[PDB]
Amino acid sequence: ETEEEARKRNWVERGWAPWEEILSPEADFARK
Amino acid sequence: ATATSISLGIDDLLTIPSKGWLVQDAEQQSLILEKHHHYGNVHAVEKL
Repeated sequence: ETEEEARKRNWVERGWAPWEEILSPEADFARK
Repeated sequence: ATATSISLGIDDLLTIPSKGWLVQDAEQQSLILEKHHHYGNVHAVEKL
């Protein structure tokens, strides 16, 4: 479904959680 | 072509002098990039 229940599915069932990543400045530049 | 004569030995295959540095430097950038590729700095296509 849309990204309000499909996102809900990942949390309640598959244990998803947006844990923060500590990116190095060399890896920070790659994503941005 | 006889009186002068020509032949092929092992030291007549004269590699250019600067190959010692260029290949060494080429290996360094391949070592660094393949080391950062495991850090997530670059993706697979960039390494390829």
